[PDB]
Amino acid sequence: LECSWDELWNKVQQAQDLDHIIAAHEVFLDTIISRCLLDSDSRALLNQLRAVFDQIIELQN
Amino acid sequence: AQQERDVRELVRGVAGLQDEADPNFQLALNFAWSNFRFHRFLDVNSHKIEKTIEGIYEKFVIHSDLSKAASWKRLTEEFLNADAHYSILSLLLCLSDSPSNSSYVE
Amino acid sequence: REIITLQLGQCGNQIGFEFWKQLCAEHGISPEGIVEEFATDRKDVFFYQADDEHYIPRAVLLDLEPRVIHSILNSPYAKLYNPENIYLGNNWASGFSQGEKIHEDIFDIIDREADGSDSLEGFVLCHSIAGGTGSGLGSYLLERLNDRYPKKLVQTYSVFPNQDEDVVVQPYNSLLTLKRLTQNADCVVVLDNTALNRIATDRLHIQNPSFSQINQLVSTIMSASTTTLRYPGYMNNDLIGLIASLIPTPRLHFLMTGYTPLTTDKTTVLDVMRRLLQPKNVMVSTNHCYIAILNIIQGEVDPTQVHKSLQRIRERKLANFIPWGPASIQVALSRKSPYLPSAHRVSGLMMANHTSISSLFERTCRQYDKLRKREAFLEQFRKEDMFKDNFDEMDTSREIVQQLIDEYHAATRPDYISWG
Amino acid sequence: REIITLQLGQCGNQIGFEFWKQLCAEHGISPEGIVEEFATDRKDVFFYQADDEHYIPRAVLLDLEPRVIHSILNSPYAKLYNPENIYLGNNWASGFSQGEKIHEDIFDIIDREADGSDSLEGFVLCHSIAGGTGSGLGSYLLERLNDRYPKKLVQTYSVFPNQDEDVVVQPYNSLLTLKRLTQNADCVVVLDNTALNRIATDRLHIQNPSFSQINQLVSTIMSASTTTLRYPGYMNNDLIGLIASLIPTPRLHFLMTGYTPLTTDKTTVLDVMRRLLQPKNVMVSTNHCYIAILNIIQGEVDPTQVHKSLQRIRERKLANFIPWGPASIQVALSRKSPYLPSAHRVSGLMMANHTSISSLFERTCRQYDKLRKREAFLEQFRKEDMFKDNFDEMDTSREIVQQLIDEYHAATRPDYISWG
Amino acid sequence: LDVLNKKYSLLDHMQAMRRYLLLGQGDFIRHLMDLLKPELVRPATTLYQHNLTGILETAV
Repeated sequence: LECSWDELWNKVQQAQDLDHIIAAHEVFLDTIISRCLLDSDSRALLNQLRAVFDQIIELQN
Repeated sequence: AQQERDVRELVRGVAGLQDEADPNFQLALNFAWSNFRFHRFLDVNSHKIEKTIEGIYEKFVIHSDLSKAASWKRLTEEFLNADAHYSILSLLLCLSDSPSNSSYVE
Repeated sequence: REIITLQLGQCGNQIGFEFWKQLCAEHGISPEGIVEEFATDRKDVFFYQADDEHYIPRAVLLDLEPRVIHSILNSPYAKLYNPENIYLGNNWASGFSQGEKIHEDIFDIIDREADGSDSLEGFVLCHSIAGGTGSGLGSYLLERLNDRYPKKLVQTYSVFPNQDEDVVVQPYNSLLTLKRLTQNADCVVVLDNTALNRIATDRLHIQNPSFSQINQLVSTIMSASTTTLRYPGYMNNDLIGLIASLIPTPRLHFLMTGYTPLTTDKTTVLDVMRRLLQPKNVMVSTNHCYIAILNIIQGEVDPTQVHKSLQRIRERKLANFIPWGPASIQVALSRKSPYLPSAHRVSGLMMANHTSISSLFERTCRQYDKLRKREAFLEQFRKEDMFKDNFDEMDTSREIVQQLIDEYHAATRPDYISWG
Repeated sequence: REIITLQLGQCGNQIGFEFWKQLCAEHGISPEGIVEEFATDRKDVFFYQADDEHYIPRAVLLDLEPRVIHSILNSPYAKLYNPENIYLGNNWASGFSQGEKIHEDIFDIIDREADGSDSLEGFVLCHSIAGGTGSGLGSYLLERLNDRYPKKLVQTYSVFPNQDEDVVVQPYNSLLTLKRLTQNADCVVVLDNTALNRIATDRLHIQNPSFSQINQLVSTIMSASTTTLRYPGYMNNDLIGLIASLIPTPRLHFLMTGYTPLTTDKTTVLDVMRRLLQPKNVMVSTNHCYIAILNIIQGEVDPTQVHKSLQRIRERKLANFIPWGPASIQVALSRKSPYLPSAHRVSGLMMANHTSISSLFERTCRQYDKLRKREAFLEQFRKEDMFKDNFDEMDTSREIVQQLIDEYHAATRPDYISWG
Repeated sequence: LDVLNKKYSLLDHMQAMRRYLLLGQGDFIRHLMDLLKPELVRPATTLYQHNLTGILETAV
């Protein structure tokens, strides 16, 4: 949220077409989709992330 | 005829009572048939069922579980092609309405 | 959330006044309590809201045999708060015994603002070690708030008295108060009076007006400690979010300070990072290694050169951390404060755990052992005899802080997986 | 509908005079009875209509050994009404025995205005507890109106005498009169003389002229009690519509008071609502919880921020109500009164049932038990001996009010589905 | 583009699209979830929308 916010903020603050505003929104969101572990390929990483979340609630008990 | 044998077998299966000469079997059966004959529900609304299925799909896509979302859409769309459909769906839905969210490894 | 700040002693009330005056300077408010109509940010971090654009600051002031409190009293900065909480020997036992009897009414003054406060996060102590009346009184009151509040956090801004030399009961007072500090405080911010004297003689050539310029440096550090809360950041907008990474265990809870200019009469974030690593720029003076560090930057934002600098401070290899753990120096970025003119638009701050202060503690321990064996320096008053006929509580305090030194040196080792 | 107001005793006649004078101030009328020709609202809520733009107020004044009634008499506010109803020891038995013989002629004066009144709703008693001549006389007359009128409502504005101390028969008088109050009255409005003394010492620094400023606060509360009737509202334009929600059962019929300024020498309705919740702003001084509350606002109208405030006082969670019931604090909005200059254009009023007054009752009960066992404080006159040779009626009264305390504490519990 | 960013305030919506959804303000969302602790700790059988829509307003 500082790199991607800057990228978005540039390609909106210049944008001479409404379409450029639109095609600015699209890519900014999809970059966030990629940086977070939300892809059809990065499932395996997310799976380990859920198990690193499990032991936190386990320790509480 | 088959209906009665089925209610017997449902008692045997879910209740774990495999001996019909147990009084608990006959009590569970009498309970089951008295529940069946106590008409107290509206008939199944197919549109409300459809809405619930679609929402289940949306909850799967929201939680990035795409293999489960794709499976959910594919299985439900195949099943809805050849009333009793929506019946069995509502049945399963109410049956374990807990959270039942993980259920991975398709 | 909301934090009630608690000042006692002569020096501690001086920093309470100085910090609240500096926060009046930082926010767009008058010294009379009126918020300015030419003003985004929060002005409710520590302030009770009255009507007349009045955010009344939530601070309780305490005094014992007051001298400097009268000079604090006649001020235009006494009209900001003062909800009428003024209430009246230089030994620890003097402050302890005099706090003993009057604890209930000052705690009633506490409970007043406690029910007055809808929200609460913590209590901040403005303390001075070996300040005379502040010593004993502050440790007693610390015991009382801890006993009454097991749901709240306590952080203490306290001086370490070392000015290279007369008071001979000073290591006794520091020893007892540090015993209360280790087991009755949740958070300790320590600074060296010697190191601030060194940096004061660095930036100028003063020797007599050291106190006012010391107030300048401490106000900068105290404002930088709270900038992430007073201005909307994203993390450590609470005390506990800031605190939790810094303390790996509550025997290691003593925190270090930093301010990046030496003289306060483009540079990238790497440069202030790498020199906030240097001990000539740290305001607190075998190999000692840091247990956890957190750094805080307020100023010019380079949006990608943060991680570039991060790779750089990695491969620089100036600071190797604790062996038996994943210890990182960690980055926080905040807004530079509006509503006031500012020199050095980039300014940095470090909070860390280091093992170097165990040297200062054994210095006080060795001085205490010398004066205790030499037996002319307890100064034998009625306060100490009524408090303890046999004077074994100081011996127990020395035992506990020696145990703490042992814990420090064992944590210094690469193996601290076993106890002790 | 129409209500005949009934004043007796020195203090009770003072509030009757003060209230009727204040209603002369509130309506566009002269103090001589003439309605103003520069005047929408109703000026017939309690007033017999004569011709000369004369609304003659429908109030019956009663006196016993009159001192202050002569000072009430010589006034320009004695020409508004006075249909010639003046008719002439400080114990309860004194007032009771002296009312015993002359009950018929004063009741004939009552029946005069009763047939004079085409419409009727209730009778309002201006009473003072332990006022001497008012005590006994008022309870006797209360018994007589109840016996004659099972079709009418009775509300009593009465003082609770507690000024932190001499009269030693006071708990006896309060005990007997409260017995008559519980079983012969339909509505009770109680206030603390101690709490009004506290708020008088809050707003000023008076100690001697407390009575006149107490008259100010009581006139504000009494006018606010009747604003919904005197000015056209929509609900509780009757006494009974106001009363019915407040009493869940006629052992719980004692009603609390509120006025939102402390000193009467934009703020939303939420703010006066939330602080009318506070007991420092309530004019009457385990956990006690409210059984039902109704609040009344007169002033600036924000048409949607009412329900917004309602959601707010919900999620504030300052007042949790009775467990075994659906108890709400409920909102009423009225017109701010014309024809007079007004400071604090927004003004609030609370009517509630709270269990806190059972403490005051057991205070009087314990004091009565102490003085009754100590046996020097009945003061043994011929009135008390002729009234009761064996003095068991006071014992029965203490028994009944103790039963009432038991009912109060059982209603305080989450289970009051069973009796007792 | 001029009339869109003032009459329908396109930019302001992006600014609060970051602050709230992406927690880009951080303070308000932290004070929400601090207050939202007893409800989320409670089982969702007995949770209803009025309790959520109430506490959001106290936060705001």
